[PDB]
Amino acid sequence: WGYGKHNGPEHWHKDFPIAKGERQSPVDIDTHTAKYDPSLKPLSVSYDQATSLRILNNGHAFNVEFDDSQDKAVLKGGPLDGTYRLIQFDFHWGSLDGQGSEHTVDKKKYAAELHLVHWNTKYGDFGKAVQQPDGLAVLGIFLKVGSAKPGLQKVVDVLDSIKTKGKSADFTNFDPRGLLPESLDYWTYPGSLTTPPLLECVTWIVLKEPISVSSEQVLKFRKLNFNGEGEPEELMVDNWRPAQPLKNRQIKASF
Ligand SMILES: [Zn+2]
Repeated sequence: WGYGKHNGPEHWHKDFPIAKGERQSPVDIDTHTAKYDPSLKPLSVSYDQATSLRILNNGHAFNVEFDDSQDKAVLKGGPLDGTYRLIQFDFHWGSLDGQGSEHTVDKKKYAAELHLVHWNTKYGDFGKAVQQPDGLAVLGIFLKVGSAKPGLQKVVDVLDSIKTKGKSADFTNFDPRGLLPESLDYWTYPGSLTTPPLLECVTWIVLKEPISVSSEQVLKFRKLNFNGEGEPEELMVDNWRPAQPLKNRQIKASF
């Protein structure tokens, strides 16, 4: 599976039938339709004690992994019950600035989309959590092109080291707090992973307020390769999945 003409999103349902399931992601967030729910609590992001280990090019994107053996980087509050631990953060981007985000707002597509993945500690490991309906929590942050994101630069400079599929690099002392917007106002709804196996185990929390990145930051993302080293070069662009039918589900807003 991939993002090309022959193995793209429109073909995933042949290997992964859940692809056409009842609670697929991403979705188009309709702001006039999203319901303001007063019973939603503020988000609780505790990331001061986070411990990054590495960055890798898994052939469909780049992931920064964290030590999730203890409650070091955690998410709680919001629509969530219990503590969810930070395991990884990844991005989805386009060939152009006009596309890249997975989630959309009023049909508006952003330059890229950052996902912070967390798993419910009640289930013991990441692999058990993806077998559950309340198994994961993904924080979605929209990136727009304007000014540079200081906090983003350490990631930017290491992409050269992981250009191709299978590459990884030591990535310690990275502080995720540098990627967060000023506001934690959000939208929430029940969905799934945006890549195979599209397990319908996620509680989405999409931040209203996007982060701005400079043109040159996003440019380095586009220099990544889908392919493995020693193979024809396929730029890693448009690694995003198109909006899926809402189908009954309701999107709640914390504002
Ligand atoms: Zn993602």
